[PDB]
Amino acid sequence: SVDTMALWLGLRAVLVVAGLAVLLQLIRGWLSSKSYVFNREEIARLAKEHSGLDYEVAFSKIIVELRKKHPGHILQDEDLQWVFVNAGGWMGSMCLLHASLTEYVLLFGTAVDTGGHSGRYWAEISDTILSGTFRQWKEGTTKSEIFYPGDTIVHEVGEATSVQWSSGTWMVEYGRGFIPSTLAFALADTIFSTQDFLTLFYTVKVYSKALLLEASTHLSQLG
Amino acid sequence: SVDTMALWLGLRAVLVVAGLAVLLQLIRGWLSSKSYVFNREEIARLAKEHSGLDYEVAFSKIIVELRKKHPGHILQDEDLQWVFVNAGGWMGSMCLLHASLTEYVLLFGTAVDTGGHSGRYWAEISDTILSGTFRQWKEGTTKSEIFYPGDTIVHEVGEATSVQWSSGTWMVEYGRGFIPSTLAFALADTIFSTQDFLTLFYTVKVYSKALLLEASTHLSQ
Amino acid sequence: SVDTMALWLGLRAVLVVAGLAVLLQLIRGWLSSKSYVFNREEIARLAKEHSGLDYEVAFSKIIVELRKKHPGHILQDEDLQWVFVNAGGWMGSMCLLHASLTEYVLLFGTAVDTGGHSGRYWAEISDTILSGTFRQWKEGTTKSEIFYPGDTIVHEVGEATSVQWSSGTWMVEYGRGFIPSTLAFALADTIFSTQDFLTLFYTVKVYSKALLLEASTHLSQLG
Repeated sequence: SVDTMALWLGLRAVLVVAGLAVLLQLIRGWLSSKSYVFNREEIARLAKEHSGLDYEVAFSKIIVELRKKHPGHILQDEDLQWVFVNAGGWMGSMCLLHASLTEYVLLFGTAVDTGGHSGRYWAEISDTILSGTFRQWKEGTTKSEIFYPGDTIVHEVGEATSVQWSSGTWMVEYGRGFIPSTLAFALADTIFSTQDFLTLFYTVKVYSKALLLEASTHLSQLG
Repeated sequence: SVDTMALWLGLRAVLVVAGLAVLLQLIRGWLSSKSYVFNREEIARLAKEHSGLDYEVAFSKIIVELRKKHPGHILQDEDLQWVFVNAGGWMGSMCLLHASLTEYVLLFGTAVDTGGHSGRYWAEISDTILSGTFRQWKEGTTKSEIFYPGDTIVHEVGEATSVQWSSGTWMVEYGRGFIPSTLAFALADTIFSTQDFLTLFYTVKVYSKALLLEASTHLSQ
Repeated sequence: SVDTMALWLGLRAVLVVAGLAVLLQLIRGWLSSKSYVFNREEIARLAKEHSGLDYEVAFSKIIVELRKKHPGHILQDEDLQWVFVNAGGWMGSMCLLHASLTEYVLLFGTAVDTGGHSGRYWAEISDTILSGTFRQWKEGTTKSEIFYPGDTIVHEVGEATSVQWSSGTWMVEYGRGFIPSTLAFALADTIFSTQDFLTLFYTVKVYSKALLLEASTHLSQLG
């Protein structure tokens, strides 16, 4: 009886703490900057246009088209690198092309069967599949949905789902919102599971390089 | 030679610390309360009786029967909610019906293929399959076992295994023992992997509501 | 505008911390002790010779041959135990036969489909398959390779990959280098995911027993 009351009080404390955390995340999402360089429809159309070719040729053509359409906002060939991404129980790899305080663009995918938590979104993400399959299991439902090359899954602000990718699944991902808040999730398993400090090095390095490119382009466009 | 001695001393320290942790868990489990509302055979039979229907109809009928035989011990329809559960490398979802200091009842399952650590049990758990398959790989053996709808897997007090569930696997779970000790494992991956603070919110909220229902029924009785 | 600079500075802090960690791991791995009892080719051939039999008979014969060719360096039958191993998102089981400050030998495998991060290697590992399949996805590439019984996968000093094992995959693993540096990765999921303190107990116990056996053999060979 007394232990039950103590447990209920502790659970209520954890409840209000977690609620405060979620509210602070929502506040940082709301009060974030809304200066956007790209649009989700643009990236979706550009990725869907090349979804029928081989995924490597699609990567190359999409990178060339992005550098053509937005000069100074895409990393150079010397800065492109495949970096592992372990998060929410799943493992894939990314190649970052653009990343700012409010937007990011990358090529994400896995060559093996994987799956796990989508990650509690607090920014808007869009994934247009180039190859493979994407099984999404939304919250509150007991059934999943499959998406194929050409489809574009939009992960909204409040959504959390179960993601699963078959072997050889590759897609182009564009994220809009409070981008730094995603880093934590993208590195969670890197910190407490894989102990891969060199992957963390590569991730923070490519993010810092993208931020430096954005600042340099800003200065060159106001200079 | 010296680094070997330092490593051995560190290993012995970790050994005694882990042993003390296990001893504290065992002591809190044994000297825990044993006031039981349900029995594992009751829940097992109730789930096996409706395992042949569709799993949603089975959920509905099992909830109705539980409210009929135990009215003040099952959450209301307004309090039922599917909450994600990330633990031991696997991901599923639960709907809690009953939960006290010594017992809990829920509907657990996944719509995708998943698997991982069963979690070092320090309470007794029972899962009666309604749909899908349950692959259990016990500790110390090199072979696994498959379980189908109608079967009931009993996770004993000391057992730790490797669990795996195929897509669309749904079952009814009843646990008796030191329930708070399970929260740690049930929230480990929620804390250090998914960063899903809202799922933690939902979990602690439904547990607090179940405890409140139990306390209200106790006070009214 | 200012937040971009602040975020870049924070990323530089994380960058230099991770770089120091990687450099310290490389330096502590280098200039390390070089007292080696086994060689990867010996273990590879011993396992490949018995890869055609049942994996349990193969385990037994390999243990007998290891005790025959290297007496006093393999644990006794009373000290052999199957211990779960949760790491990098995957889960298997091990039976440790030899383990020192510079080398370790064990029988590793899983009875279920599993996979995840290989673990950022800072020691040289070799896995010779007795049964099942081993899918390895090296870093920087978008395609994986499958290995079958008889094959030997060599995880080099700097490599990090994605490992995947099908149900019933069993192999003999020999690791050479700075063995303690692997311990962290071997226990990460045990600490922050499974909460399995008894598996941690078993792991540290068998490692201490292997170290004690090695020290006893050293003393008996100089005594």
